[PDB]
Amino acid sequence: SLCALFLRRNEGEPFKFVKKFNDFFDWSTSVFSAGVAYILKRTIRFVLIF
Amino acid sequence: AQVAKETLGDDYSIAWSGSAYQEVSSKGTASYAFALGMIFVFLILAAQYE
Amino acid sequence: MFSKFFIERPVFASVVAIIISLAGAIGLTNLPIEQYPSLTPPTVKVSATY
Repeated sequence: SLCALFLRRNEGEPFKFVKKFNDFFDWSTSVFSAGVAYILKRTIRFVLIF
Repeated sequence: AQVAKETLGDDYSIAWSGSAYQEVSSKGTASYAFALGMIFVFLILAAQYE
Repeated sequence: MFSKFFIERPVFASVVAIIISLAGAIGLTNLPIEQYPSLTPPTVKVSATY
């Protein structure tokens, strides 16, 4: 309810270090997605690590 | 209390008892109860009238 | 159903927040201040002389 009345849309000023850290974060998002996809195919070889 | 601080000695404790001690004991409560009462009144109505 | 209730009525949702926050602050005022939850065993002293 506090977002519907105060959350504006346009915001093209995400600074330098904030915009840099978010694109920094997107890299790990794909690496984690490919890492998960790596684990899902090599099944038993990661059950024993557990 | 004021006049006994004046006409007494360096060894006489102006002690208190009876009802005059129940009134001297403490203060600072008669207000911060009415205040929060009004705040709860205002919020109870502000939630009703929207 | 449940969340849409409060989104349509922001003043109501905010009042519930302040009520919890204020009445909780009332609890903060009237709370004992120890260091541990009475983790020390209570003792009883029996003294006699011969």
